[PDB]
Amino acid sequence: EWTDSERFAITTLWAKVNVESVGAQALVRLLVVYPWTQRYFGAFGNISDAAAIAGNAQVHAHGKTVLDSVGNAIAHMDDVADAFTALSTFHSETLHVDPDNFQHFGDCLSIVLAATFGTAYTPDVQAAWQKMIAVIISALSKEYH
Amino acid sequence: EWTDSERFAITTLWAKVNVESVGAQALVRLLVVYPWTQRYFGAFGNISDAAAIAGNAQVHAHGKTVLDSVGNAIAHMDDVADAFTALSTFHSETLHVDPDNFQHFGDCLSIVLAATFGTAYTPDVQAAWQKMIAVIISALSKEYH
Amino acid sequence: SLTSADKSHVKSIWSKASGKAEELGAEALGRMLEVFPNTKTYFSHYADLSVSSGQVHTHGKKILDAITTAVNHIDDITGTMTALSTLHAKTLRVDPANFKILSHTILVVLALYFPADFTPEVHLACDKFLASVSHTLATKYR
Amino acid sequence: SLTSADKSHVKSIWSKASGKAEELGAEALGRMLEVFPNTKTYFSHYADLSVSSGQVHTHGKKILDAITTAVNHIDDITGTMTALSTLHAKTLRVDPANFKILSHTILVVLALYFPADFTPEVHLACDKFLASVSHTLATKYR
Ligand code: HEM
Ligand code: HEM
Ligand code: HEM
Ligand code: HEM
Repeated sequence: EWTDSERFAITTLWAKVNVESVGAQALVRLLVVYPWTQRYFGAFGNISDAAAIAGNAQVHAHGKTVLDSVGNAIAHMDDVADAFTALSTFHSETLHVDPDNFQHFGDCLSIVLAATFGTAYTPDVQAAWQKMIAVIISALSKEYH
Repeated sequence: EWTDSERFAITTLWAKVNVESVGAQALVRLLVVYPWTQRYFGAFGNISDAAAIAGNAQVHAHGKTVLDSVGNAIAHMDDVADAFTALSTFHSETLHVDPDNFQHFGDCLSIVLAATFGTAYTPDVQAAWQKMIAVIISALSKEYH
Repeated sequence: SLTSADKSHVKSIWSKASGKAEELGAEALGRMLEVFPNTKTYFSHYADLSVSSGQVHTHGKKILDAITTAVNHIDDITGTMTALSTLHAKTLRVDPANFKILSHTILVVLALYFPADFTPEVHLACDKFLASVSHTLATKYR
Repeated sequence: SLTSADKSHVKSIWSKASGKAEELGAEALGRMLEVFPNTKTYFSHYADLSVSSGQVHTHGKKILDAITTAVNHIDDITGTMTALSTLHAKTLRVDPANFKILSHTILVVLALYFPADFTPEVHLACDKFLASVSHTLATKYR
């Protein structure tokens, strides 16, 4: 269940998100702040220090992929669980990602949106985005059973 | 999705659960091990030390109520989220219970089942009960949005 | 487990921010309350929980000043927050699962107001720091 | 933050259990793997992950002996586990979200095998203790 105000807070801010920049920034933060997450992304090469992470082209590309998927969740915001079924299964059964890391990533995304939008990321707008993040996290955690 | 083996592990063990004893033991453990949870249960009187908790008649009664609800989840195990909608809403909007405490309670319940069933709580049987607990936790956390 | 580099980073952003202790604290507190509405019950005695609320302003400053105290004693965070741990556990009865929520909104506010200074390494440092403040505030709970 | 009473409780159940270090460790490890199947990947080099597996027996004993070492140095858990923290972080790359899972299965096994001795206060003590062991094992991760 979304309020119209929530829907608006999400789709207006989304219309101004650069998914390359925000997605790269968010994944960089994930890998620097929670560096154990580096284990899940061996394919990227050297991601073992901040400078290497921040300049890594594969990190940037992957961060964009993640933010595009957030865009998919938004387009399916009335039922993200159904839409994210395969993706959830993938992160569980192929990648074995502990679901606490989805929360870590969501935190990094909220931080990045704050940094990016400044005073425009008002408390109501943040609250709506936290709800959206929570719904994404729950959808990604679901096929853990 | 349940396997027949899982269904069997759950319903056979359930048929031997004394909901008064297991439910009292589980809530006692919750209140002793995670004592901050005592804040949510002011109606019970003095629940501030182990001996007082363990002998408190209201704790015992409430623990039975919780275990009866686990029985309801089991009867609705194909869709606990739907069945627990009101209960989830209640623990969120009326009681304001932080959902990490559902995990704490589930841990105490698994421990109590281990203590109660000994070598009969085999690794497969525990695995099925952990899945059941996880599904209950998820159902109780759901109407947090 | 804060490194020398971490402490430098924390002291740096904090030095750059602590002049807005009250605005930053009001925003972090307000945001916790709106974005994580399960926390509202603890501040339900206030007439207004918005960031414009005078009681939120007053209380935000207290939060941020307590955090400044910890930054200033960054080698004894346990000690600096032990009194507050007792208060939260025993008087206020705050469920310690909430400490990560305010930690998160403080980081959000730092990023909002100081996006150039809140780099990924500074973020790391500050997250370690607030985790240690949270661990310390939880120490008296059991 | 372990009290004198907590340390007494931990040492008591541990004294009553440590003769079955290998069986208890094999059961806790096996149970972690079956009950929390996200952890299987870390032990995917073993041919058999069941509790009857010889490699699980061998490794369970190591876990339980390391925990005994911590019980025996219960006033310096940080110190006792620092080597193992480095190993888990740097060599093994174990996501530190898993430490609570093994902590939980160890408590389950203690309750299973020693239900009279694993009273609610002993449970409290042991949960504090494994939380401190987990915190220590996480210390070198960042
Ligand atoms: C909001 C959270 C997240 C979303 C929306 C997301 C989405 C995605 C998507 C769309 C893919 C590509 C799937 C495909 O091939 O079709 C993917 C891959 C992946 N995700 Fe996530 N993910 C999230 C969080 C995380 C977290 C937190 C981790 C690990 C800590 C993780 C690890 C991976 C890995 C390892 C891959 C495969 C990367 C490769 O190409 O080598 N994900 N994710
Ligand atoms: C598996 C987990 C749980 C289940 C199945 C469960 C179930 C229930 C049920 C059936 C009730 C009675 C509802 C009614 O009046 O019709 C209830 C009440 C309550 N629950 Fe839970 N609950 C769970 C976990 C928890 C946790 C972990 C907390 C707090 C830490 C909590 C706090 C309460 C409180 C405060 C009440 C009202 C008690 C009163 O009568 O004064 N619950 N719960
Ligand atoms: C970084 C974490 C935190 C710090 C540094 C902090 C700091 C403080 C301080 C300095 C006080 C004032 C004590 C006094 O004037 O004597 C206080 C009071 C309080 N704290 Fe916290 N706190 C934190 C987390 C939390 C959380 C997460 C909650 C609830 C969700 C909370 C709820 C309260 C409440 C309700 C009071 C009483 C406020 C009033 O009555 O106006 N605190 N805290
Ligand atoms: C209470 C927590 C833990 C303790 C006390 C512990 C202890 C140990 C010890 C003593 C070793 C052997 C090191 C050696 O022989 O040099 C080890 C290895 C290992 N640990 Fe842990 N550990 C814990 C948690 C975990 C967790 C939660 C995981 C994964 C889910 C894990 C995965 C491993 C693996 C994969 C090895 C290498 C095993 C082998 O290759 O046979 N550990 N641990």
